[PDB]
Amino acid sequence: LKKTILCFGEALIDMLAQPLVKKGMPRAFLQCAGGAPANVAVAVARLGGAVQFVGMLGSDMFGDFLFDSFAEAGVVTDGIVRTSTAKTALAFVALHGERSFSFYRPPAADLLFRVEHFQDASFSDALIFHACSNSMTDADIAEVTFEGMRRAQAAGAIVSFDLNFRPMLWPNGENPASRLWKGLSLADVVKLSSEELDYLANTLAADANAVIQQLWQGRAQLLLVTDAAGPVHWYTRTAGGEVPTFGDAFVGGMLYTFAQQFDDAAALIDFCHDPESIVSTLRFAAAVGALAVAFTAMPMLSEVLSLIQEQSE
Amino acid sequence: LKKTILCFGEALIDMLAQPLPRAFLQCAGGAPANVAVAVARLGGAVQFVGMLGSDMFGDFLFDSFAEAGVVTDGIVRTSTAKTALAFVALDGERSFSFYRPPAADLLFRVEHFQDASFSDALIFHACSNSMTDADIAEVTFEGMRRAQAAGAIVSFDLNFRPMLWPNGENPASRLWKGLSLADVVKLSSEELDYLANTLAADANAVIQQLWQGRAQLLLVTDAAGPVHWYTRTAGGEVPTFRVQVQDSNAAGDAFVGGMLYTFAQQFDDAAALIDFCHDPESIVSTLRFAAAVGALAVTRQGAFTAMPMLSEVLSLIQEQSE
Ligand SMILES: Nc1ncnc2c1ncn2[C@@H]1O[C@H](COP(=O)(O)OP(=O)(O)OP(=O)(O)O)[C@@H](O)[C@H]1O
Ligand SMILES: [K+]
Repeated sequence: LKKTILCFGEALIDMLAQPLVKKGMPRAFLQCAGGAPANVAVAVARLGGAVQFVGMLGSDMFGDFLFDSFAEAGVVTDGIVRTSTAKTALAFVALHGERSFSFYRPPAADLLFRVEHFQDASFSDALIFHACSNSMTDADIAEVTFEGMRRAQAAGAIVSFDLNFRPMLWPNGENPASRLWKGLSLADVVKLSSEELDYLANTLAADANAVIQQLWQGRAQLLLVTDAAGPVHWYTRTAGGEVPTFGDAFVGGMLYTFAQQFDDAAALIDFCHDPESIVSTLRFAAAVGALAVAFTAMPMLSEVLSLIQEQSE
Repeated sequence: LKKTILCFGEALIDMLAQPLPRAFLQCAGGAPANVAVAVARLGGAVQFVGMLGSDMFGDFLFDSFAEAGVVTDGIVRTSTAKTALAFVALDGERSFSFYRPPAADLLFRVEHFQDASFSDALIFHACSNSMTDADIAEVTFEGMRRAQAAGAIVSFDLNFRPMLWPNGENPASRLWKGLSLADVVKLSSEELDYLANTLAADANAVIQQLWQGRAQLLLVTDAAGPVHWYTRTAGGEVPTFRVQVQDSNAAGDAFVGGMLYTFAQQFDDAAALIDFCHDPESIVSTLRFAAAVGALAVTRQGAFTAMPMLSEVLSLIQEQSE
């Protein structure tokens, strides 16, 4: 319960296949820092927010790369633990028509983070605890995530859950629904894509409304549903609407702004009862989010400034 | 026709880290896989037997074998595990990071062997990397015993890579068992010492132990230094060729490739190996060719891609002869 954003989960290497300079030459793969909560933590640090990444990294070359990446971005690293038991996970993405994937996970270093690896100081100082479903791919890591979410709540931190459901990372022939819903019931703020909304609806053999109502049965106070290129839809236990604008980028902007606006977890409640604030804050989160990506700040800079001017006038 | 060379074991991807978003270059690899490609490049009948993942890397290895002329009928696939990856970088020593134990090649089982492979096989070649766990090790031993009974010469290149073995476990036992089952053994100077150490003795003790098994020929290597050969009746050393190293990767496998290739071309059957081991003139002639293949490989980058054709090997021998 303070001002720090605690991002928990997996950090891994994205290996991007490069187009063949073709013939005789071995094809190349480019190394890039990846992991859902991992990139959000980096985005927040870049925006200037106070953030810590909590998770396990392998003691290998890649683990070192990820650790350094966090340090350079300004992400606090003392919550990070290491292991030689498993290698840092790898996410290979290549191209006959589109994207092809190959994940070296499980096993993986990030899957081995255990409850004893959490430090009480991280929770006491966290204003927000953020997680994704990738740290729920096996029974052990899932429970670890759930306990982290409960500890966060108990400590007075706002619990944020960005589903980021990636089926390919889940065990063959198993149903993720159960863990996804448990995770959803422990979050104060939930972020979903329109596709995940329909997926959840199906798991219920009902509609989007049934999902939203199910959500309100747990801890959830705010639901954000992003789209293809459409507006962001927000929902609370008392209302709903859409955010006019001019995925992950958004999440970073959102956590950064929430940390800047809320003094505590109670502030979220007042926020949810104020559609005007909701709209203004999310529109801003979306805008400032682009900055986590010399450069042009236009037309956004002018758009944001003119709005504030009109509102003050 | 019983002239096929059967290379059994692992086929994996070597990911070569490039100097400074860091780039990694995809290269076909694996000890027995390298040998197979070397043999195929020379024009010999060869088949790679092992399991490849049902992933992008497995497809790359399958196609690379096919393009090189390696028969693929003995390859089996699995989606249970990914194709092994061997990351090679620096830190200024050549560092290593493997994505194995968990890997496709380790899941090959006795049931995957095909009688037709052993029926046409004149030679069965294997390495210690397919001995990194109890299950795969048993499969390798069985392949070796099956080959011998089917009338194929059993070739074993130790190719000991400690990093791939489980922590705390002593690989000595398995290594010695594989060694006792081979007709032809290839070791590095270092491996000879390692083996000498496991016996608390010297190189001679190791050699005498080998003669207690099936071994009829032992080759001990080292870089540009002459390779030494030993049979139960004599020993000698063959000078190498003088070349400019560009990439020593897969040098030893190329050497093995040239040697096995020559065995298959010259031997009518497995029994011919005995007469061969009793004829130093032939041994020196054959090892010269093998040394030539190894020399031409080290001057070319990669492994699968660094293998020479027969005309090129013979040219080097012709030129650097007189
Ligand atoms: N610098 C060199 N000059 C000439 N020939 C070489 C050189 N390096 C290797 N070779 C040839 O290749 C054979 C392969 O040998 P080396 O002793 O380096 O094998 P190794 O260390 O077992 O290989 P690997 O890296 O596959 O384990 C040599 O005996 C030799 O004939
Ligand atoms: K080479």
